[PDB]
Formats: sequence, C-alpha cells, structure tokens
Amino acid sequence: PEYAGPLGILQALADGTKLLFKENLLPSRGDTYLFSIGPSIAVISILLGY
Amino acid sequence: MNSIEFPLLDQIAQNSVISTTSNDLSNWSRLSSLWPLLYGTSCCFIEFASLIGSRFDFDRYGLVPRASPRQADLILTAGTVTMKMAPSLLRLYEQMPEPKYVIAMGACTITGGMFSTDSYSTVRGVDKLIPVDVYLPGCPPKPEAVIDAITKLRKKISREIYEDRIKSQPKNRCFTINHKFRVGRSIHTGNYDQALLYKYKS
Amino acid sequence: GFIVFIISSLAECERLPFDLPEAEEELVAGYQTEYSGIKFGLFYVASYLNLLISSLFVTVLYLGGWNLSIPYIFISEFFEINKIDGVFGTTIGIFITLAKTFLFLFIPITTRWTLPRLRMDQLLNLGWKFLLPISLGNLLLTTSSQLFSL
Amino acid sequence: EMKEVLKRATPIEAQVNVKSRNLEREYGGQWLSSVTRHVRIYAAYIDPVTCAMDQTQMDKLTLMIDPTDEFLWNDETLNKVYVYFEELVDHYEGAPLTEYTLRLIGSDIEHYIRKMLYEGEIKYNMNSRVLNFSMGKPRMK
Amino acid sequence: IGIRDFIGGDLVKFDLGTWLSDVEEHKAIAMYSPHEGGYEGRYLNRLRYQGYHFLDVSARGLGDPETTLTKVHPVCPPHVGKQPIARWWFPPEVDYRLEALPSDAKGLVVWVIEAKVLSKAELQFLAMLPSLRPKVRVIAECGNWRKVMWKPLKEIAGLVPLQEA
Amino acid sequence: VFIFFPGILVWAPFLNFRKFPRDPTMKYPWSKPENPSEVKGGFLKYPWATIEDY
Amino acid sequence: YEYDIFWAFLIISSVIPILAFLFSGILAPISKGPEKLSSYESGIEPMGDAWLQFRIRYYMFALVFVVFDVETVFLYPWAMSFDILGVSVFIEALIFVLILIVGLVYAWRKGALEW
Amino acid sequence: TTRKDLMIVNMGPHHPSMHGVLRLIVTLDGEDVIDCEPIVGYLHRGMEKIAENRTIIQYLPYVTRWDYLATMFTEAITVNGPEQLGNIQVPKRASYIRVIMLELSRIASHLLWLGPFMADIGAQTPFFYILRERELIYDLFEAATGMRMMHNYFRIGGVAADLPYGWIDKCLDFCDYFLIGLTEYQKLITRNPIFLERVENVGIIGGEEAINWGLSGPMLRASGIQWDLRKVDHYECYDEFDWEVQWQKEGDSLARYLIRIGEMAESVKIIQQALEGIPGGPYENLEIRRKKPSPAFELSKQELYVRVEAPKGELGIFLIGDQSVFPWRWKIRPPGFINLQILPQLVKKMKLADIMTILGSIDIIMGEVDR
Amino acid sequence: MVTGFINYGQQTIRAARYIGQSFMITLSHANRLPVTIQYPYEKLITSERFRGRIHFEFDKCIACEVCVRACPIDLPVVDWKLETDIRKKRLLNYSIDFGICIFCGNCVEYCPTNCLSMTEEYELSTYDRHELNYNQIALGRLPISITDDYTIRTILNSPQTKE
Amino acid sequence: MQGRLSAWLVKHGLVHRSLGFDYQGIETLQIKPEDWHSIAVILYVYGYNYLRSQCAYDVAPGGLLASVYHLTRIEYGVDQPEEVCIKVFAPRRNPRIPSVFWVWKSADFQERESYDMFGISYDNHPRLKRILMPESWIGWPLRKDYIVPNFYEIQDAY
Ligand code: SF4
Ligand code: SF4
Ligand code: SF4
Repeated sequence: PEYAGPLGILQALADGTKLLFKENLLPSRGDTYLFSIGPSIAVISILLGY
Repeated sequence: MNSIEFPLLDQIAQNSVISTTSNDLSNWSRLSSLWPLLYGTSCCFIEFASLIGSRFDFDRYGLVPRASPRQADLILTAGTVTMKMAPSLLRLYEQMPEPKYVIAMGACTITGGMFSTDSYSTVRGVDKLIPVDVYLPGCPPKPEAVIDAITKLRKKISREIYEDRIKSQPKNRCFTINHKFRVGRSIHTGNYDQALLYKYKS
Repeated sequence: GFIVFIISSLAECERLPFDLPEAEEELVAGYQTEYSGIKFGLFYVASYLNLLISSLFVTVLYLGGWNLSIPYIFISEFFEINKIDGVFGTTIGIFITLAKTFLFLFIPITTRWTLPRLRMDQLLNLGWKFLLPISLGNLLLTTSSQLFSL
Repeated sequence: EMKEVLKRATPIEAQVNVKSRNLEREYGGQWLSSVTRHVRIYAAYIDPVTCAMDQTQMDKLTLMIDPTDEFLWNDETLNKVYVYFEELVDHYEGAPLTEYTLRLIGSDIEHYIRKMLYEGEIKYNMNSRVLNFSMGKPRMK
Repeated sequence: IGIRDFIGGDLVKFDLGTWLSDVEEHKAIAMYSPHEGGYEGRYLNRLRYQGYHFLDVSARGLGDPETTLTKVHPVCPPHVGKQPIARWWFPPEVDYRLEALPSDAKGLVVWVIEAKVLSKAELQFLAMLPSLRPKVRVIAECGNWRKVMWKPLKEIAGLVPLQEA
Repeated sequence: VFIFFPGILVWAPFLNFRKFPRDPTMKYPWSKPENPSEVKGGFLKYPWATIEDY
Repeated sequence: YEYDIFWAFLIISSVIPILAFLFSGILAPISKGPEKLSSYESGIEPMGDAWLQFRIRYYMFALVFVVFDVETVFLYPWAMSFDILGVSVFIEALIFVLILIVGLVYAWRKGALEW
Repeated sequence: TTRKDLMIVNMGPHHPSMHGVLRLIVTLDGEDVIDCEPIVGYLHRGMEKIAENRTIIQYLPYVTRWDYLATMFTEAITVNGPEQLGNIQVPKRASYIRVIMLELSRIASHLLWLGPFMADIGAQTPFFYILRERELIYDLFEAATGMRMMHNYFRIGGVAADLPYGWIDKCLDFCDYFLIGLTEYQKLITRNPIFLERVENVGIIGGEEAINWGLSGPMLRASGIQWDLRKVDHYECYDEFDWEVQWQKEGDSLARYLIRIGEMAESVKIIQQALEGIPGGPYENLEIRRKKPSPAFELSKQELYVRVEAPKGELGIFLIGDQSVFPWRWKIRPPGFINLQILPQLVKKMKLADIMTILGSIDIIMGEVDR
Repeated sequence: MVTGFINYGQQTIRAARYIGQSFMITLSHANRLPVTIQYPYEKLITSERFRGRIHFEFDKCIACEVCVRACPIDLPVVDWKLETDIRKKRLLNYSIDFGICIFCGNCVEYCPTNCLSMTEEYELSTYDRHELNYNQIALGRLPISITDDYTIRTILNSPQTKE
Repeated sequence: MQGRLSAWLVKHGLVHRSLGFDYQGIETLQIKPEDWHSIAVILYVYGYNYLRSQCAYDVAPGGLLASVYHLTRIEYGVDQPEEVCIKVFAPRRNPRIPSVFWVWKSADFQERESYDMFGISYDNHPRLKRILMPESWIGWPLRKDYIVPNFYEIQDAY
C-alpha cells in the first residue's frame, strides 16, 4: 500500500470505513439472528482475553 | 428519436461541516479499497493476474482480490461472456453489495471484440447485462492501462454525493402470471462415473 | 511446550497452514462467504486480535515479558535499563513487550506467505497424534523437574 | 382516439407472507430463468414489497423490467410490455420450462423495448447510476 | 525542493472558496491533479452542489470538438461486414444536454478528461466555448501534479500571457 | 512503526510522500524544461539495476 | 476491586458490536433486491439447502475431546497446589496422567483417531 | 445415504481453484468426494465456426485465444497445417526462431501452471515468483513480436519479421538468470513437507489408463510412458538439439510437477543450443511472398491432420479444404479438453481438499478446453 | 520398537529443516530490490513495434478498402465517393471503433499507402462506449509520448544494448 | 495401393472400403455403422492403443454426417508408429453411430462434442448430453445449414 496515505498507513483505516459504509447484506434463505450473533460472539470472546 | 429525459426531483440538502465532510471521507475510503471480485473468465484474466503480481502491484491502490461477491466492491469483467455464463455473471454482479462498480476490460467485454461478427454464443458487451462505469479497450490491455481505467473509476467515484445513493437502489417492479409450460427436472443431476461399469447395455 | 504452544496458537488463530475453515481455494470464503459489510470486518478484526493476543501470550508465558536483564553477566546496558524506575521504567517495559510481541507477529505473518496449507485429515492427525502426546510428555518432564524444588 | 391498449394485462392474485425458498435437489442446478440488464424472467413468485422470491412456485412467471433504471417508465408503457409478455407466454404454450424458451421470450421482449424506445414511447432515464446508452446513443432522423 | 513539499497535501484545505470564485470568474479552468486520481471529486463535488450537471467528455475520441459539441455531427456506426455503411447524425452534445436540463439547474459543466492530447487550437476552442454558450463551464485535466492546482484555460491555451504563480 | 503507530496515525493525514518530477526545474505542471536533455530517462529495475536507479 | 473492571470490560466488549451495527445501519444504504438476497453458489443456482451429514468415524474425536477437557480442567488445581503440598500430589496426579495416556493409547489403537 | 445425506455442491465457474470457468458438480459424503460431474462450455465462443468464413490472415488473431499461455504452439499448428497442405518449405532461420519461441512459450506455460497449482495447494508467494520471470519472457516476446500475448508473429512459410538487434544476448542472459530462479523454486518447493504430504500420493494414473484415456504430454509421460511428439514426429529442428524426454514412473501429482520442472530445464537447454547454432539466410519464403487485390491462401482439396507437443499435451488440427480461401472443416484437438475427462475417475473416493491438488496437477485452462 | 521412534525423530527433523529452508529462501528476497513499476508515477517505455492506438493520415488514404478486408472483423469504416471530374476515389469519412479493435496489426501491415501506423498510445479507457468510435480527426492526433511527460519516471525494461 | 490395415482386414474377412490417403499418406477407411462396434474391438486387437482424436464433420449441407476417428500405437521401441483415419457416415435424418467409449475411453468427451455440434447420436455412450453448448439448447450449431435464432445478446452492441 502506497497511495492510501503516505506509505499506506491509512490503508486499513480506509478498509474499515469502507466496510462501515458498505451495505449490510442479510441472507433471505437463512436465519438473521444467528447471522448477526456469530461474529459478535467471536469478537467478544476474543476481546475478553486482553 | 431515442431522446433522453430528466425526471422530477427535489432540492439536495446543503450542509456546512458534518454531511459534506462525511460524504467526502466516505468517497475517499471507497476510493482506496476497491476490492476486486477475482472474476476471471478468459485470456484477459491473465493480464489481470499480471496486475496481481510483482511488476505491477494491485496492493498500491489497495485493491485486494476477494473471492466472495459479498466482500467485493468492484467487478473487473475479464473475458468473453458466453450465453452459458452471462446469467452467472449477472447473478454475481447482483449478489455484490452496494455501492458496486463494473469495469469492462477487453474488447470482448465492451462489444464482443473478434467474436462480434461470427460467434453464435458470445454476448456482445456486458453493457447488455450489467451497468458499466469504465470501458477499457484493448485485447489483453496492458496492465498500466488497467490501472488507468481504475484511476478514471476513482475519478468518478470521488465525485459522488448522497443523492447518487437513491440512483443506485433498484425500482423493483414485478408482474406475475401462469405460463402453462412443461416443467422438467435438471438434466445435470450430479450422477457421473458412479456404477459406470454396469452401464454397458449391449 | 514453546513449539507446541506456537503451533497450537497458530491453529487457534486459524493462520496458515491452519487456515482450513477460511481456505479461499477450497471454499469461496469459508464461514465468511455470505457475510458483507461490517460483519466481515468484525470477523477480520477478531482474527487479527486473536493473532495479537497469541503473540502477547507467547511473550508473556515463554519470553520474559517486560523484563530485559542478564544478572549473570556484567551487561552495563541491561543493568542500566533495569535500574530505571517510574514512568520511564514502565515506558521501557512497554517498549520491550511490544518488540518481543512484534517478533512473534513477524514470524506468523511470514509463515502465512511461505508454507503451503495443511489438509483437514492431516490437521487432525497433527493435533491429536503429534502435539497431544508430546505436550503430555512435556508436562511429565515439567513435574519431574519441579520435584526438585520442593 | 378511444382508450387503446385495452388488453390491460391481469396479473395473478397476489399472495401474502411469501418466504424465500431455494430450488429443490432434483430441480436445482439449472437457471429456469432468463436474466439480462433490462429483463428478468423468473420461474418463481417474486413480490416487490418484501423482495422475497419463492423459486418452488414453478407454475408462475415473474417479469421484472428495468431493475437498474435506464428508461423512464409510465404505467401505460408498463402495461404495453406486460400485455406483450402475456401474448408471448400464451404463444409458447406447450414449450418446456427450460432456459432456452425464457431466453427467447426475453429476446423478443427486449426487441419490443428497443422498438418502443426508437418509436418515442420511452426515453432514456437521466439521473441514472450510469449513462452508457446500451440501446444506442441519441441520434437524429 | 522540500519542507513545504513534504508538508501536508491534506484534503481539508480552505482552497474551496477560491476554487469556486475562480470557476465563476474564469469560466474555463485547466486542472492538474494527483496521478492516481480521486482527489478531483472534492472540487467537482461542490460544483455539483450548486446545481451544476456534469457532462463527461473524453478528449481522445473527441474528434474536432467544434462540430462534435456545438453542431450536429456525422458519425458512422461500426459495421463488421454484415451491414452496408450507414451515416448517422448525432445532435450537438453540450447543446442537447443544455436544452434538456431541468429549469432549476445552475448550468452544465463539461469535464474534459485527458485534454493533454488535444492540440493548441482545440484548447483555444475549449477555452472560448463558454463565451458562445453562457451557461457552460469548462474543466479540462491538462496534466498531472503532486497537488491539485488550477489555472485559467485561456492562459494555458495561449489567449492570455502565462503570469507566474 | 508497530511501536509508534498511535503517533503515526495522527501525522499520516497531514503528510504526503508523492514522488517528485524527474527534472528539478518543474515549478508548476504547466512549466516547461529549459533543455530537455539533462533529465535521466530509462530507469532500470531489479534484474539489471543498482540502488542508484531505485 | 479486581473484578468490577472485568464486568465493565465485558459490558464494553459487548457494546462494541452493537455500536458497529448501529453505525452501519445509520450510514450504509439499503438497496435490497430478489437476486441479491439469493444464496451464493458460485454463480449457479443453489440446489437443496446446504446440509452435509458427516460420517461418525470422522467425528469420533469429539467424544475423546469431551473427556480430555475434563481431565485438563482437573489437572489445573493440582498444579496450583503442587508447591504447598509435596510428593503426595505428585503421586496423586501421576495416576491421572497415566489414565489420560492409556485412554489416548486406546483411542489411537482402536481407530477412533483415524480419518 | 443415497440422498438427503449426500451434499451436491456446484463448485462452478466462479471459484478461485477453478482455472477459468470450469464447473464441478461435486457430491460429498462428509468431505469425501463420492463423484463429480464436469460442466464445461462457459467459454465456448464457437471458434470452429469462426474458423470457416475467415481467411488464414484473418483467422490468425483468433488462434492465440485457445491456450493463451502457450500461444506460439497454437500459432505454429495453424500456420503449419496449410503450409503442409500447400507444400510450402520453411527456411532454416525461421525454423530455428520457431523452435526458440515454442520453447520459451513452454517455459512460460509451465511457470503459469506452477503458480495456480501452488496457490491451490495454499502457497501464494510462488505465483509472484513465477510472474517475476514470466514478465521477462513477456519482455522478450514484446521486443521480438511486438506484444506480450497474442503475438501474431508466426506466419505461413516463415515468421512475421526477423529477430531485432541485440536479442540473442538478451535471451541468453534470461536463460542464465532463469536457471538460478528454477533452482530457487526447487529449493523452496520440492522437498517442503506440507507440499509433499499434499501431493505425494494423489491422482495415481496407470500407464495403460493414460494411453486409453487419450492423455498426452506431462500427464501421459508421468505414468511410465516416454512419448513426446517432438521426437516421434521429428518436428522442425528438434532432432538436431541434444535434449531428453522427461518421464517418471510413478503416477502421482509429484511426478507431474517434477516432469514440468525438468521440461523447463530441458527447454532452457534447447534455447541455449539453438541460439548457439543459429543460421543465416532468409526467414520468409520468397516464393509465397508475391493497391492491387490480394488473395489469401487457397487451401487444396484434401484432408490433413497436424499435431504439436503443447505444454498441456498434444494439440491437433484436422483441416478439410474446399479449394477456396475459407477451410471447409477446422477441428481442434485440445490437450486439456481430453486430459480433463479423467478427473472424475481420479477424484472419486478422494477428499474435498484434494480436488484442488488434482485439478492443479492437470494443466487445464478453460480457453482451450472449449472453443 | 525403538527404531520406530528413531525413524520418527529423523523424519521430523527433516521437515523442520525444509520448513526453515522455505523460510530462508523466501526471506532472502527482502534483501533484493523491488521489481514493481510504480504506475502511474512510473511508466514502462514501450517497444519499437508495440501495437497500440492507430494513427491515420487523411491525405495519404486512397479508400482502397484493403485494410477492411485484411481486418479479422472488417472493422474500419471507409465512407467514400467518386470524384467524377478526375474519377478518383475521394475519402469522406474514416472511422475505427476501438471497442471492437483487437490491435492485431493487419491494417497497418497490408495498407499499400502506409498511412496507418501503430503508436504507443495505450490507456484509451473512456467512461462511455460510443466515445471509442474514433473518426478521421481523432485518429489523426499525434500520440503523447511518455518521454515528453516530465512528471513521471520513464522505466526502460533492459539495457539499451546498442554498444 | 492397399494399406497394411486394409490388407489385414481383407485377410481376416472384415468388410470396409478404402478411401485413399491424406497428405501424409495415412490410410483412410470407411466402416459401415452397423459393423463399427464390432470393428473397433478388432482395431484395438490389431494394436491401435491410442485414440488420438475423434471428430465429426459435414460432407455436404443437407447430406451425410461423417464421424472421424484417428488411431495410432503407443509402444516401446517402435520408430514410426502406424496411424489410420477411419470415417463412418450416417444420414442426416436420424444419424446413429455406435460409441467406441467401451473400447477407447478417450472418446468419452469427444463423442459428446460430436453430439453437441452435429447431432450424431451415439448408442452405447452412457452419458450422451451436450457438453459445450448450454444443456437446454435446441439445434446443432456446427451443421452447415444451421441458423442462429436471433438472440438479443448476440446482436450488435448498439
Ligand atoms: S480481448 Fe477478448 S478475445 Fe482477446 S483475450 Fe481478452 S477475452 Fe479473449
Ligand atoms: S488500406 Fe490504407 S489507404 Fe487503403 S483504405 Fe485502408 S487506410 Fe486507406
Ligand atoms: S488493428 Fe486489426 S482489428 Fe484493429 S482495425 Fe486494424 S485490422 Fe482491424
């Protein structure tokens, strides 16, 4: 990464803000609640180790 | 005369600090992280591979290839789209989340190229299937030309406002009737080379 | 225990060669296939946070943590570093911890881009037939050596 | 004079609480549909209010014209396209539900749409996401 | 050179009022931008905020912009040997877009990308276009630079002596 | 960089590292070189270049 | 207290995904469509909904893992009290480790850990 | 266990491991491949139909679009079909240039096989490592022919133009650098334990099965069969150079990998020998070289079959003329299209993650499988 | 029985050695200079026979239409009329659409008057497809050489070897 | 002149017809479709290990459909292998040719191509279906009198 910031420093910040501004897509065939709960549980249980 | 017409719309918004700078920062963030679909069909994908490699780097613009459509912003259509592939291409484009951008790379993706004259299955341009933002001429376009097309796409992306969002959602009109056709099961059922030795039938 | 902890933490962080649930070449994106927007970012953060916490636990459990001194040798630099106390001592400890964490951040980031990835059956074989008996033997050796302390 | 386009294409009665369903194991793996930038013919029941598509209802053909708006559509033009679609479906009676038949139907429907555009019935939609004129640039006669 | 060169080329600068004043005073503006692009939208965005509608014109395939933009022009669609040669006539692009704009629009802005490929006289006409059409603003990328800088297009085309900045 | 990134994340938006023009006379993008021969054109790359060609 | 920080940290860690979801909901647009909501199956139209039904002989390591988790949980308090007490707890936990080893050997020889 | 337990997954046109738009309908019983059905034709542009109603000087750009990695082999077969029909001789310098270009294209094709193969195994760095030198091959081709790919360099009764000044030394320096690069590749990959354990015992093919299935090239040569069409048919000048047919006894994917590495080395030896003994004289045939209306090559009224040893196997052209500029029939025998049909037999009773290894072992690109 | 453990030992150390060998081979590339061409701040100088955008000379065209026949798709459009005073073909319009062009080089090779040439002008991307229909004025524009752009570093692929 | 394979067949009393040689002198024989399934096994018995290519072509529009087989031997120690071309002709109204998939497996895909492009139906082929064209397609594209039915996405990009 060279162009997102001086030496690509702002590349990951750009990725995060893009994912923030990206449309939240839910599956029609599956279950919404498990879909929303899964990654939250993973990130909570990983953050709790700090 | 195939004329053009502007529909009726309201005044935009007007803002001082919050909305304008938020929109500018959102545009800048979507500039530097245009993740391609890793959609490859034909020979042009090789040059696409040459833009993933070391001599011309995808990573300088961001532009990390993501396999799943849900994680892809840009679809960079490389290759001829046959009749057998075009519905799959349109699904893949539709499954990508908004906002999404299309670059038609290669002469076969703009107008059909060499196959525009005698091929009985080549779709003459994906503009008949997907809305294309930037057209990239050339049979195997040089990877620098691909970067130039991506630069022009960034030039158009940075010009976006919030109003363009309501230009992007589909109108979603439908019409349903009975067809009285003949319903038949799929020919390709997945049964292949299983109990083949008992299929002689002399 | 150091090697087995490295391999087990790399498997739990799902870094290559243990990237099987998210293996892009076998499945399109794994469990992240249908995930778009902020949730994919969450499942990305969580992965990198797991990598960071694994590196921190490597430098805490097996390396010396914030400690950097050689009491058995007349190392002037290390003695002068350990002689500092207060705000500056805590700052130097944070610096040392971050450097030791960055070593075992550099190693797995390289590991992803160097080795090929494992297979599911071979992953199970490595986990259950090469790492577990070896860890049991390491625990037995640790207990036998700790018998001398009491 | 008169009313004109008096056919007034009658859709099937609207269902309620329709939930999205995938195709079955035996019927899956096939397209049973014709999708293209201006026309989507699906052998499914798609409702527009909740965006739910039931693909197990293979006895219904759902037609979606111009999802990414490139033309400005009035209700009369929609009715014209819909009566043409009904006539085309009734014309192909006895044909299989394969992708080939639906692609042919979509091809004639898009030829009709291009004829309407060049006759002045519809105009290109400005304030669209793109301006590429897939049916041809503005030209004079 | 350094110091100022290596100091912030950030996109939060207060040059925007000067940019709008220049684009209102000097109707035709030559613009120079970063090579990787994307730092032009901050300046075109505020023009689009005032009601201006953009017409994107590529200068490579422009083809004698006088009759391409301000006149009805003949173009031949590409036959591939299956059709006889047909001569189509296209409406004047900028005037068609002008007469087809909504009444509330402030005007039309012609964004001429890759204007370096045009000759001197083509740039002269592109600079003098707003004199003929009052409600048209001309923006032409005449090159690339480390930072966004704009000049009057008449100065670049040679109608006005190039004053030192 | 890993240690001091909280301090680099502030300075990075207020710094640009864009590469400079080949001639050290181009004050403006519309400026013309005095003599277009003293520039060095044809920088090589890794198989056949040294550190002087960057 | 050493555990109110734990509760506050847990509350903050649970709040963070809620904040991310709320920010995405108020920032990202919605443009839902019937083609977009279809399940992704590499372009082709998915057949019957998911579902694999693995073999038992593959997933027989989980029954070993349930027992081994309990054994490794039971080994921790002995290690915490290894220094306060002496060789008595060494003899006590030696049988535990030996039974663990014998169970691992049985699972290895019977083919439970084979794929 | 017949149904509702067997998962039918369409690992289809859009898949990173699927080279191009190959589709596999794979039936899995808990990560075990019961069987797989290959669906191809997502890139079928009808090139055999476009082969008619096109002259040879018009059809030559179309030729490089099958096997776009090894373009010179397709160009060679297209220009040596009709020149054999018309009994056109090729000058020795043109033949040597053709041999050099064919061997360079074989090197490039083996490289850009090794890349996606190791990517499918799991290593992404070798892709960039091969691209570092395939860019040098592209530079040589663009210096000589004028483009990186789709060269349009081969012509009937010769070549388009002579080699530019300063090309021999550049190619020799490339060979010297590429030998070192190949040694680095073999040091990094060949004995790696993960690579071996992913590759060592997958896709065992018997020699008799390889012969019956119609396999050719590194697929057939990796089953104990020393069958190379360069030494059997005495193509061009391959009888003058010292080289060895690379074949291995075991049938697994490791044998195919070793065969392709050895073929790259032998190819480099062939470029070195050819450049050391390059002849002089003309390159275009002066007999055929002759505002006025220009006719194309009128094919004679007889059938013909011509073969070439492509890096993927045997590439063939069956040509039926009609005493006119447009050929009556132009059938393409693609090596990948015939090598692909053994895949369901190999992946049967294997595992899901082994499909990538098996498919990367076979040099399949989808632009040549369909036409 | 002991020999099995010994063989397990020697077949484990070998794997560790080869993993370290892969690590060393990969990390030895950190001491080597990058090969990346930093487009668009750096541009690679094209070859002497690179096939790019067509350049057309209007005065040298005779409307003989052999460039159309030599094209694989008959792409070039040559609208001409006969000047009855001299009975020579007068050219009215010449157009090549670069959305269908494949840059094969047949037109520039089989043109008898040699009015068609290949330039180095790649990067012809446009936002609109129909803007790629270059007429005789757009084709007649001189290409912009990257050696004349002094804000970039022109990269040469190989040493000039002209000595 | 009589070829080696033709002389062997007339020695073994197998009906056929010699159509001559190509430009390389490879023998070309014509086999009746009713005898082709019995003659293919005898061809392998002769020693033709390798089915190099299977092809189909149109003799004339509105005329016969010809299916072409190229055969050779792969063996150790043979300098010049023996190659033979063999053509089986079927009527256009209902083309039926026995499949050699049970003799050489290499025909497995190739005959399907001959079914997909020209419509020649192969009897004992166990998986005879369209391979290159879409599976729901109606018509055989490579026949000389085929006409494309005016699909929208095949027409000119307007
Ligand atoms: S431009 Fe078209 S024909 Fe040429 S390689 Fe690309 S996809 Fe194939
Ligand atoms: S071949 Fe040359 S002279 Fe003849 S019509 Fe074409 S461009 Fe004109
Ligand atoms: S370059 Fe080739 S494709 Fe393009 S116009 Fe000329 S002959 Fe036609």
